[PDB]
Amino acid sequence: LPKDVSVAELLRELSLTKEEELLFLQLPDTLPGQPPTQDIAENACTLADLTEGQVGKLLIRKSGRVQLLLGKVTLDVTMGTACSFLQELVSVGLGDSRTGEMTVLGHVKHKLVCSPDFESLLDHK
Amino acid sequence: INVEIKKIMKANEKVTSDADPMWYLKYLNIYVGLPDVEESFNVTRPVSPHECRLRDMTYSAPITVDIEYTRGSQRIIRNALPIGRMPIMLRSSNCVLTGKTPAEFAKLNECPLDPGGYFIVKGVEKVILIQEQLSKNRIIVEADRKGAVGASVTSSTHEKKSRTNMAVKQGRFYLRHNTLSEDIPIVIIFKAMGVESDQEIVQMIGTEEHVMAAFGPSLEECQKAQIFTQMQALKYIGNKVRRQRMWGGGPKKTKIEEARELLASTILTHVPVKEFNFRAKCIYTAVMVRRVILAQGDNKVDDRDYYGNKRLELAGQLLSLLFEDLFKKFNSEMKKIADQVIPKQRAAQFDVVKHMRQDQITNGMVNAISTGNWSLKRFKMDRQGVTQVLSRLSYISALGMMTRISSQFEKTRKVSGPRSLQPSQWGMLCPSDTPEGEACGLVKNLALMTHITTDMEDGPIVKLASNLGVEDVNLLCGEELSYPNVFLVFLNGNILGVIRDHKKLVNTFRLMRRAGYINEFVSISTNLTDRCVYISSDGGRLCRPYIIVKKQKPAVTNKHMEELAQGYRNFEDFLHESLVEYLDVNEENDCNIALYEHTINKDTTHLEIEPFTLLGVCAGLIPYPHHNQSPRNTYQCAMGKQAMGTIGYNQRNRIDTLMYLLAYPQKPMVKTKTIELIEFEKLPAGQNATVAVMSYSGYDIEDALVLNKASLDRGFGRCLVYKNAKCTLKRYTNQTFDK
Amino acid sequence: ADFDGDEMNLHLPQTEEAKAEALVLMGTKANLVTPRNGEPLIAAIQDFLTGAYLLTLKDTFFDRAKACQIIASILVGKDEKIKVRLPPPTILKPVTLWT
Amino acid sequence: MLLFCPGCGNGLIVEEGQRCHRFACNTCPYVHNITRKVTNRKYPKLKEVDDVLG
Amino acid sequence: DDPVVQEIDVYLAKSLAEKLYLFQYPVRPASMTYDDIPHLSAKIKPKQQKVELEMAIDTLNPNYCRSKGEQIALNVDGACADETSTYSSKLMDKQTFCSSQTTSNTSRYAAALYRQGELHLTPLHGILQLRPSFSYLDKADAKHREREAANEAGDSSQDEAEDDVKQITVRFSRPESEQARQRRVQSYEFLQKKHAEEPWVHLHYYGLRDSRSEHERQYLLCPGSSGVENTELVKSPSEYLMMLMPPSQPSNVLSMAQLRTLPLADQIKILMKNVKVMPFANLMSLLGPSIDSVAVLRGIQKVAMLVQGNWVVKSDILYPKDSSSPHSGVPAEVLCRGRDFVMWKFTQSRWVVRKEVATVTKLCAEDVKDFLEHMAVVRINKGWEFILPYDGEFIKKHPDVVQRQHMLWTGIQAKLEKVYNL
Amino acid sequence: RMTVGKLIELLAGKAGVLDGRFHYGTAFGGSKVKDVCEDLVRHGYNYLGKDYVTSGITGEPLEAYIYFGPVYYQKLKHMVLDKMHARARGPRAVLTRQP
Amino acid sequence: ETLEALILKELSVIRDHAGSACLRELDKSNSPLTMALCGSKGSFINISQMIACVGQQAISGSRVPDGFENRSLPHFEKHSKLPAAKGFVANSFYSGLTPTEFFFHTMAGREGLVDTAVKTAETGYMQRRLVKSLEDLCSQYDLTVRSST
Amino acid sequence: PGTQMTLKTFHFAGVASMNITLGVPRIKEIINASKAISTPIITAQLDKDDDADYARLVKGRIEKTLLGEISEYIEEVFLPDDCFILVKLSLERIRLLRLEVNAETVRYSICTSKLRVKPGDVAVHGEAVVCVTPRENSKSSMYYVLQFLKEDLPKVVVQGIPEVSRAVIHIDEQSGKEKYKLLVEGDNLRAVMATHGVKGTRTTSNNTYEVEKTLGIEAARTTIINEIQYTMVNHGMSIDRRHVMLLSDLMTYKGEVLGITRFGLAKMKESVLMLASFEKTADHLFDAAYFGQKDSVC
RNA sequence: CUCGCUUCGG
Ligand SMILES: Nc1ncnc2c1ncn2[C@@H]1O[C@H](COP(=O)(O)OP(=O)(O)OP(=O)(O)O)C[C@H]1O
Ligand SMILES: [Mg+2]
Ligand SMILES: [Zn+2]
Repeated sequence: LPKDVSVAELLRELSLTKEEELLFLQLPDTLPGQPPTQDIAENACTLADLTEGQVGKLLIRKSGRVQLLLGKVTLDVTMGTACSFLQELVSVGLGDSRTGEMTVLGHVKHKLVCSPDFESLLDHK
Repeated sequence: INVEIKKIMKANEKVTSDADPMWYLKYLNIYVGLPDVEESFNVTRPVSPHECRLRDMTYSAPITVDIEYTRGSQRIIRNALPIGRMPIMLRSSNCVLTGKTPAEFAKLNECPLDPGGYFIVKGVEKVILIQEQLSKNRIIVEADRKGAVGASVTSSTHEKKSRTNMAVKQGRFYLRHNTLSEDIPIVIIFKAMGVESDQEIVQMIGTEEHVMAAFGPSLEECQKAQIFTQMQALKYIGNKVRRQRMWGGGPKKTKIEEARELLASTILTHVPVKEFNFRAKCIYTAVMVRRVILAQGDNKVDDRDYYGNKRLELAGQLLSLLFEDLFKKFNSEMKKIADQVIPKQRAAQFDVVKHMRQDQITNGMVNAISTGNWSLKRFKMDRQGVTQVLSRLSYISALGMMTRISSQFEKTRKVSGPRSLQPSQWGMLCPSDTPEGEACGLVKNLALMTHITTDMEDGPIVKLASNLGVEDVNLLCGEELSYPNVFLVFLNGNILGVIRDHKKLVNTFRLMRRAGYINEFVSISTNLTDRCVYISSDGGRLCRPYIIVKKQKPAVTNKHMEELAQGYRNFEDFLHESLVEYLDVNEENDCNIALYEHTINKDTTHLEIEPFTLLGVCAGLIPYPHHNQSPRNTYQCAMGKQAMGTIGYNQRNRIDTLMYLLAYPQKPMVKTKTIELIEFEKLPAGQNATVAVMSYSGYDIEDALVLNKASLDRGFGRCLVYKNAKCTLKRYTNQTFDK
Repeated sequence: ADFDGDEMNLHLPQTEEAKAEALVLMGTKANLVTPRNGEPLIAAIQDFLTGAYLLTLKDTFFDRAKACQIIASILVGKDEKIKVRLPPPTILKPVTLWT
Repeated sequence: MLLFCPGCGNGLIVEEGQRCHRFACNTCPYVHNITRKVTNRKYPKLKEVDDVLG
Repeated sequence: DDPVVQEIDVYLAKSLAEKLYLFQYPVRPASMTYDDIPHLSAKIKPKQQKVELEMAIDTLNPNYCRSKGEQIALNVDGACADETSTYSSKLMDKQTFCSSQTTSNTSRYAAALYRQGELHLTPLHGILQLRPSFSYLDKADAKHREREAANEAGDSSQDEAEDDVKQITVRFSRPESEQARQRRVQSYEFLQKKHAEEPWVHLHYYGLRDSRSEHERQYLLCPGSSGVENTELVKSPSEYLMMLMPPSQPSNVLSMAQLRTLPLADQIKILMKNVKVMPFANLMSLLGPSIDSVAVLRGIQKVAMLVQGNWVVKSDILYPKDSSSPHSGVPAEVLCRGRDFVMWKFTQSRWVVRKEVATVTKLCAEDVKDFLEHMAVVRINKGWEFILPYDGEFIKKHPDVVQRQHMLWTGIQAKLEKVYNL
Repeated sequence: RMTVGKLIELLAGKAGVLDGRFHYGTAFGGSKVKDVCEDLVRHGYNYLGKDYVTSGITGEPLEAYIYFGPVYYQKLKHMVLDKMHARARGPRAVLTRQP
Repeated sequence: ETLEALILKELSVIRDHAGSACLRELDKSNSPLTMALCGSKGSFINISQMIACVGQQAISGSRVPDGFENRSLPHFEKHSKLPAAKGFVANSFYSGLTPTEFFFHTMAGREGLVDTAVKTAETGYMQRRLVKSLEDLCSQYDLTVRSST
Repeated sequence: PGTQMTLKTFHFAGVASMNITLGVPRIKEIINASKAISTPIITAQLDKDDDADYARLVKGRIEKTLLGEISEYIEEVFLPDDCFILVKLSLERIRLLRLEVNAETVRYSICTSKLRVKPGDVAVHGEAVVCVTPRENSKSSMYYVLQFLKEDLPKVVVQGIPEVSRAVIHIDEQSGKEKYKLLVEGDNLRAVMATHGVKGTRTTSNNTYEVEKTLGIEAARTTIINEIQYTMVNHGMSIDRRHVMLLSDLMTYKGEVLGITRFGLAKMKESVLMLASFEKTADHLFDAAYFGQKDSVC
């Protein structure tokens, strides 16, 4: 199999097909934000602190560049390691303290990696 | 003396005895102070280094410490309690000579041009030579005596050094360690370390067809035995375990636990297991197996003489090890004295201050520096010839001896390879300067423009690598290691993770290092054959400054050099403005360097600052050395180490065992820029003679030369030889004395 | 040896028999040829090969005075008691020259 | 070739059942009877040099 | 390269923040799935997450060896014990999958559900690797050991009632050395016992084909407007760079960056000490355009003097009162007087004769050479010339400062005439 | 030995002492031969250092030009006075009665 | 290996033709030429090396091995087998050597030095063994060589 | 001359290959009289020195050829009824190398030192097809001993001398005629001499021990003389033949080639004091004291 | 003095 790229990935995911897909993206350690009234410190700002709703836009430029504008800054999104083993995204909901539910949400096929565009952050200031 | 000693004391801050608990001795802060002499009766006095030279005493400073302890369950504290003496390196931070003017140097009877950097013990000047040794915690693929291509890694932590090997003696891989009675199959070890499925092991080794073909016999040998669970492999290893001479204390016929402890701690120490989770160690041994398999085909056997794998230990690291050993011995002696005294004596409560002998540390330091033999039982290190007598034949002699490097192998035998001049010595070590004789190639000299890195904190490197998209190794199976585009990223021998598109990672890391968020001595290199990105941050690596070239134009311009000449900026300003950067040997393996501007092409990443910095200090004396044959340059380096001439401005007050002076020294007419840099012309070691090249009288047949009688009568070549005759008049134990 | 600081040892036999054995068996005149292949070892060396080569070149031509001086350079030691026997000149009509 | 048990992932060996030659796992009851031809070529390197010299 | 296409919105959902796990089987290819395999149970520990799946494998299929199944079932359990049997029937029917915890923190990982024009992210509470466990072999070996004990007891058909009364071996609770206590705490058995102390939690399995799967699949989405400005995620690129890279905590030692961090007066003093001769425009360029010219002029007037329109550092700045000549050791006051005389001569004339200065100041040759090299260059047949050209622009722009330095030089000239008897 | 560097050093030193300068023999650089040759011809000497020489002994000119110039010679610590050794009967060792 | 042999042949062609040219253009009474002709010291190869062109530097009878990855020095391209990047020294001793050529020449010199260093000890041991074995024999008066016994 | 020898390289003896130890290591190997030496060379003369086809034929006869070197593919086929290894001989390469090897020759090569593969196990189906059907040996052996065969079935010798590693066709380019010789990097002189088409009367060898054991002590002496003289000549330095002849006579005067090492010196000399002084002082002295060996002062 | 160690020389 030829090594695909994120631009072609999303382009065929939306233009060639309309079927939904489950993705597994690795975000940077700290997001470019502040814990909103989380009782603090410049500590880590992860997805656990952010609220629902639109948090950023995904830009697909010419020549295959794939960026993630998460506010003032823009990260870049690339392909992760091409996994070939089975990866099942499931929901383990302990509705009761004695009995819980495992809900197989779907299958994971491709992995994304998001990294800060350090060159832009450096030439910026 | 400013950082490391405090770290050592913090590591051993509290000492207590098992007998009589609630008794302790706690160290608070440690000081070395200024050099002093104990001649005055219970009084110190500031002493110049020349005074220590004349009196045949040591130039040392008092090691004091402030402590808190318990005499009778009442806490008693001392704010300044001497415990030892540090021999003080000349021109160091605590040396009296530092920050002094030439007039003040004359008042102290010390030559302003003296290089310093040497200890004075019992009146003699000792220099701790820079040691060279192979880097630790690195996979080395090498052929054996029988031609079998095996692997070795010397996993060394702060506590234990253990070299574990992997052999292919019968087409299958065995792991050999000093703690195992017999080498055991690698698949059994894999099963013992948590991963039990054979398919997972094969995925970790590699998915190339020839890899499976090579690794099949090991799987068959494992399947011949009934080892299929972690417990069975642990039992097998415990059977293959040997007791350390009846280790006192038995925790229930230990065996499986012994095997698991050896796997977790003793085998591959540098690879850490978080809490008995051998995933990282499994990945490391799988990578080692894969490298052995790949090297078993095309004979890409790594060479030991490559200086990217070499590390230099200076005086600081050696003194740190020695002081750690001595302080541990001192604390052990104190604890033993406490055990012997406290539980039996009297209501007169035992206190350490009456027993803290101060000659332990001082005698250890003095003996180790003077004799030069270092015996560290805590490290099982028996080194000899660490220190050497500083040679005062000439100024060049001392200066060139000050920059020497000794090899880990000795002229004890006819070795081949280290003795050779490897191309890796470029810019780092002088090619011409080597002792002509039995030690040819085993004693080397640093180049004029070189730097030895120290240790870094290693934290921000990990943080940046994690933030740069390096996937965690535990998150994926070993099959990803066999992909053509997946690159492993290491860090000081530890697998930091995996990455795709390593070009972006390397460029970002270099850009961050140039920006200043990463220490400028952190090196990053890429090995495309093994597909491994190495990040080196340990100390002892050789580095050299190079001018950064971006798109066929150097970052350094004429205006920058004009500012440097005018004093607007210094070299550190060049470092911070991304104009000049340090290159390590491993890093410069991946860079493209242009010797001159006209050599710069499209694919040039760095520019040579000055080619003549390739030569060392002694080789700098040679005028037009590029017009000669290399053996002549080596002979001249040796000869000029022995050249007669002035030593320093205080050569008259100095009393040495043997001194050679020239009556009328003259500075050379053809002087290298290296001569100007080292101020050799201030202390010349020769005379200019009107030489006529011709054959005369047949008295100059083989290397002989004819001298003019009138020239010698007029002072040419006139020399002075100073010898020393010393006597001692000592008072004996009986109150009778030499008279 | 190469006269670049090389040190040489010198023994003095203390017996007439030993002295005679040394003079006869180990005399320099008695060991001009190496035993390995009989080739002569004691022979002319640098500044003697060059000097003789320049002397015996076809360009050289000496008058009586220079030739007499060069020949008389050898008349020391055991050669003090011999007649010189100056060879007849080669070229003599225009100028008297010794090759 | 090298084949692994889908159940536990251990190596599969070749043995004989009561009807046919089958792949079997040494640590679980998984088996797989052989239906058609199965082959594993290796194509070893041939001696290509004619070895004329001088 | 503009963002031509696919300006996809990114949403965040916290509905399944703590209930979302990722299960990856390192030994199962993605083509073969566990959809058709009927699951029997799932044990799990909420803390120290370690999930154990218990699945059922069919037997009538041709890929199962019933003889080996019977043999292994007999090996693992007893003949007809069945009180604690790893297999309900007489065949190997159940398979055990055990989880290994890949990493401690999973905050940086997120599951992304993609729909037409949107991507919904959800944090993962944990990631585990499920592997086929080999635990029935350990139980088989334990049962083999107890069978061996039975065989040992079976040497005699009838065994006499053993007088094996357990003599009271109540052991001294030896006070353990703290090193040995730390070793025991770090021992694998202690950690395994601590893990086992946490009770197991049983869970039913709902496969992908279950309707509950599609029902709860909707929780990965979040209800929100298409265009909303996030209140957070507003930090500047500089702030983000500072956040993700937190800080760890000759006389020209300080760098330019360290200089710029210092107060303006110290910057001017250090620049004058390093250069000792420089124009005002160059000082404005070096300090930065953001600094007012009047403040720079005030600072330079306290550490420098005006000679031929250029600024030369004061002698006392170069030579502190405790310092002395490195070449002669004379007190710094004499050096200051000599350098003041040299600067006054340069104000009077552009060319200075070295021998005249040596005669007037009575100083050694090398000290005079050091004085001249700081501000002059050697011109053959003309002597020593001031290094910088006459700067008339600064003089024209600031006549008042020119007059200030003029009467300051008048006073210094009076002092020098008094001292050297000019 | 092909020590051309010595010849270049001699020429450069001659030129420097003639014009009162210190020439540089820096590695992979330094003063070129052409400049020192031009300095020598400017000062009235031969452009290659070789000079017409009269023999001190015979008082006659030499047939070949002689290469004159200042060379920086350095004396070594190895002296014949320190190295000269001679041994009479002398002392002997206690264990084995040998010198 | 065929490419290596061809490149070595071409470099040797350059070196020897340059030496022939320099010897042809050299005039008589040239002291190096005179000392080479009579054989007192030196040879034509030395004259060519120190006048016309130094030859290819050979380590163990081959071009310079790649100390770094796929190249001898970082100053040359990876997988570059050009003559200048593998040991050839176009410059002569009179013209002076560039730093790379100087480094290769120093490599060759150190190889020679270490070779001599090992050779001394090895031949010393061989000489001791041979003499200790052969010293007994003597040519008797009956023209028969006999052992000590 | 050992001091004088430079220990040079590139002295390939005209073949530009076949690294042969020359110099001080060569002299040390010769005088040590070691049974096995590094890089042994056997020079073989051909009956028909002019024909290249004959030279390649005899080279194939003498040179060891493995089964995997000629078989184009080896495949382990597991039919539903039986499982066996099929080997396909590449007849094109066989005739190109002119090896006298057919299917039956390979079959006879098998069943020799391969877990005692029975003759019934091996069978021939086609002209260049060999089928091997192994059976469990019951000595820790099952049918999945197939792998073992897969490990070493290509590593069985079908033709040539097993000790011989590689033989090359050297040519002498004499203006009168270009004659062909064999250079064999092997250690079996008798087998090479006995091979068809090789003029065994004029075949020499470097290993003095093999030459001695094959052709007598005088042939060993001649080989020692020729080898020492050739090694000395290779460095351009000459030694009179009388010295090397005396050395060879001393090495071969007791009927056996004895080296100059301590073992050979002990077997040659008899005086106790010299043996003690040379090497192993204590052992020699104690053995002499035990034997009561009176030593003369000859 | 004995012994070892280094640095030289060649
Ligand atoms: N370890 C040693 N063993 C025996 N003799 C030696 C040793 N070291 C030096 N010598 C003596 O010094 C001489 C070595 O000089 P040699 O090697 O021929 O010239 P060189 O030292 O290479 O000079 P160039 O570099 O050619 O100018 C020969 C030998 O008698
Ligand atoms: Mg010598
Ligand atoms: Zn299985």
